[PDB]
Amino acid sequence: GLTYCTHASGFSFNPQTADAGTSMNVVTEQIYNKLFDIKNHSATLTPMLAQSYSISADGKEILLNLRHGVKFHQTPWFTPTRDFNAEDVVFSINRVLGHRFPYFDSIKLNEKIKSVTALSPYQVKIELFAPDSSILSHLASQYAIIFSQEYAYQLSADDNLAQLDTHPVGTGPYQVKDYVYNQYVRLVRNENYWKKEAKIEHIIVDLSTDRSGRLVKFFNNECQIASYPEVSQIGLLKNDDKHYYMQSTDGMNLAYLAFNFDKPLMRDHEIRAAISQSLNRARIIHSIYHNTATVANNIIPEVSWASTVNTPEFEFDYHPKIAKNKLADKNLLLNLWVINEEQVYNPAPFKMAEMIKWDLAQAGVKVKVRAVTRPFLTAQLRNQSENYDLILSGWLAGNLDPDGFMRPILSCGTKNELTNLSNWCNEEFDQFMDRAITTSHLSSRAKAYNEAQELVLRELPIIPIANVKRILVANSRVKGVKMTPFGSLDFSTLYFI
RNA sequence: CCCCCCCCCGGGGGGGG
RNA sequence: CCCCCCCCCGGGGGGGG
Ligand SMILES: [Ca+2]
Repeated sequence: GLTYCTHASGFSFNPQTADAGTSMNVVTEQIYNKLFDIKNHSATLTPMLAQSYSISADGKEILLNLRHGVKFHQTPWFTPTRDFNAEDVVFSINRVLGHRFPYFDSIKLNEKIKSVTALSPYQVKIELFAPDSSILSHLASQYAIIFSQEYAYQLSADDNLAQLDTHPVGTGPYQVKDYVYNQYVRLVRNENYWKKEAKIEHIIVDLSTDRSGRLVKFFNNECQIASYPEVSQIGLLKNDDKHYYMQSTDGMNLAYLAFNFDKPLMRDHEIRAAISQSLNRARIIHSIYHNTATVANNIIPEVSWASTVNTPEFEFDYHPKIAKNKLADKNLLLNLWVINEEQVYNPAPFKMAEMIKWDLAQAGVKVKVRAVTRPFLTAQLRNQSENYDLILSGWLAGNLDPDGFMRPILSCGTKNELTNLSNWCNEEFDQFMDRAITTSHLSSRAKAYNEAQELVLRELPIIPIANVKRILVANSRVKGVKMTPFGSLDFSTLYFI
């Protein structure tokens, strides 16, 4: 057995309905498979539930050839009577097309895909409205998990369709044995997996502790891997210890401040720029993240294939004297909302808020900080009653296609209320993004994404603060631990020496 | 039941990073 | 880590008894 300690914050057996950009979803990446995985900087598609695919010459039709012989989990709540096939893919993709899903609604997946049909039991046809170079990447994201149509059918007969997300059935290398809300998930190896079996038979995912206590549990041998350690407690760790080791990874893990474009005073570009210039972001990174983050003058991370070498100068970096000149006379009062949760991209949200409140005080701007819960925030956004000026947030992604993160955060939409906290709509921005998916040439796409990014850093609908590393500590008895920019920890490769 | 062919997985070996 | 080639095994599919 191995115990893996992580945060309970926004844990779910279903990321399609969870909040976008908050989690690598370590548990559901073990129990469900996708049609493809992307594992590398180059954006190679690894065949998973699809063995292969073709694209039509006009680029509007994709054929998925599904792997034969794949089994869904035999659990106490479900006995499958057929193998995975096209019906499962059609059910799964059709559900999110709507033929509330925050990620898919934020990318507007139903304005990309026209239909999804089974040509045969082992071949699916996707047709698009127009050529779209992003589609296969979205189907390789953590959100695009394939469910069991047979299970969903059985449950619909007796009304219990909610149980799809409470008692999971997947094709992945682990299955759910049992769990206790906010305490633990017990995983057991799938003995009928379609690829190399997981080496460790039993895995407990411990959710029951805050950052402080996770290293306590680790050194008291209550868990053998521990995610997202406290940052002051990394100072207590060494690299050359025989008994444990650390790993850390870059990726798409961004803390940022969004301006509410619904507030008339936030529309003034002079105000946003001066507010950006009031912030001592270097002080913030040093003081909150220590060494686990760098100041972010870019939306697109350097590990992304879309990243343009030459990180320029940010025109609105710390300059407290210019900020004070522009702001002091306006007698500004800003409401700053902070989400009261553990966040992969911000270890001390309130402490960061207070530092922002301080920096803006020096520029003569009064800030009232307001702690808020995810449920409260979610309700207000769904209800369009949100009345913040600033909100402190972030984005986490294992998918480094900018269509999968820049679009949810900043694109026009009516059904992107959970992800676009700026309430920002810019036609010029949206044209860059739409151009970026009309070609399959990486450099061509990158150019379009860099033009979009450059526009964002001029307009300042958000202020980027920090690119945050993901860290874990592992017990030296454990091998096969690979932390990567490109997804969650794969439990199936863990083993004991 | 058997025999071709295709495909996928796993394992072993050899060659090249 | 990976990628070819070979062998063995397992599974699926197609064709022929
Ligand atoms: Ca809104």
